[PDB]
Amino acid sequence: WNSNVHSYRF
Repeated sequence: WNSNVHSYRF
């Protein structure tokens, strides 16, 4: 399991 964080600013 990998890549759990999304920080998404728009």
